[PDB]
Amino acid sequence: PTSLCCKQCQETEITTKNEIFSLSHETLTVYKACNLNLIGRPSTEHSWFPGYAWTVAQCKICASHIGWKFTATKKDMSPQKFWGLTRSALLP
Amino acid sequence: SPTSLCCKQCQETEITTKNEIFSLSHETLTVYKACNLNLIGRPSTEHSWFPGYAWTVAQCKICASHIGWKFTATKKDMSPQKFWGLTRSALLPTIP
Amino acid sequence: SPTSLCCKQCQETEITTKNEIFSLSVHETLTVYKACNLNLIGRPSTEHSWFPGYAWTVAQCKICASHIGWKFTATKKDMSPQKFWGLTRSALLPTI
Ligand SMILES: Cn1c(=O)n([C@H]2CCC(=O)NC2=O)c2ccccc21
Ligand SMILES: Cn1c(=O)n([C@H]2CCC(=O)NC2=O)c2ccccc21
Ligand SMILES: Cn1c(=O)n([C@H]2CCC(=O)NC2=O)c2ccccc21
Ligand SMILES: [Zn+2]
Ligand SMILES: [Zn+2]
Ligand SMILES: [Zn+2]
Repeated sequence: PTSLCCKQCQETEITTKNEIFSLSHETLTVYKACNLNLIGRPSTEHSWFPGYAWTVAQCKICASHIGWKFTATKKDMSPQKFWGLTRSALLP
Repeated sequence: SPTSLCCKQCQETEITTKNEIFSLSHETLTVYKACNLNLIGRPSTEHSWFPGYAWTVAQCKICASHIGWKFTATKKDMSPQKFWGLTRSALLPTIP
Repeated sequence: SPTSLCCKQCQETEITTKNEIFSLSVHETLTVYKACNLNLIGRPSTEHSWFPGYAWTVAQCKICASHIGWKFTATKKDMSPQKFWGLTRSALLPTI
């Protein structure tokens, strides 16, 4: 079970286990994701990953809030972006 | 394990790996990342299979075989902003 | 399975995973599409680039400043990938 799908609509892939990495466990961090819509503008308010801003990411099919796009605030950081996804919002 | 997906024509050139496959919501494999491809021309939305993306022809850098297309998002709110759609028959699963 | 590739010096800091490895064309340098926990030092240079058409930028562990390798950035838009990491294999430790 490599595919990680939206738990709400069940059929929509958001990421795969192949994309998981460890920046430092409610929040999965992946390099890549799909089938997400970004809501609003980035914010640093209470960012869990200092030096990154977050943007709400919802399932493009059912609007379930799956997590956030994290965007680097400085060009010297790696990666420049990633996804922090709520593990309970994904199947498996 | 045949993890490496190589250009079937020149055989030696890796284009992607099974690690990069994803499922966008089928003759065409979609991967987040690929290598050893040259882009031909400028992006086009004409008859795009993935609405909201433009396509650019992608050929093997070694033998110029047409492997597939780079897909590039037309809007900032889409994820991913880019991916590759590769013709499955243009690739050889290689254990290396 | 040791999927995680960590900085050998500070041991606990993940830099990449085996999932991100690809083959551009050697023994010494691992090429991966994605990495984390690296700081870029200075500006890109093509001087003695091992990967013709790419510039290199020194990449050091953000925790202990160990020189792990380089960010490679494409000098032409038609190349794929547009960036990757070339990491000295001996600077990394396979971990969980
Ligand atoms: C409800 N809620 C939430 O889940 N966050 C996440 C957003 C992502 C992150 O990095 N850190 C947070 O605390 C909020 C941040 C500010 C205000 C309200 C917030
Ligand atoms: C020969 N040919 C082709 O293969 N396509 C692909 C390009 C990729 C895609 O998304 N959709 C297509 O129909 C064409 C699109 C327009 C005109 C001619 C085309
Ligand atoms: C000490 N040193 C080094 O390791 N390199 C690498 C940088 C990465 C690459 O592609 N090629 C190299 O020769 C140098 C390149 C120029 C001058 C001094 C260099
Ligand atoms: Zn959904
Ligand atoms: Zn070829
Ligand atoms: Zn370190």
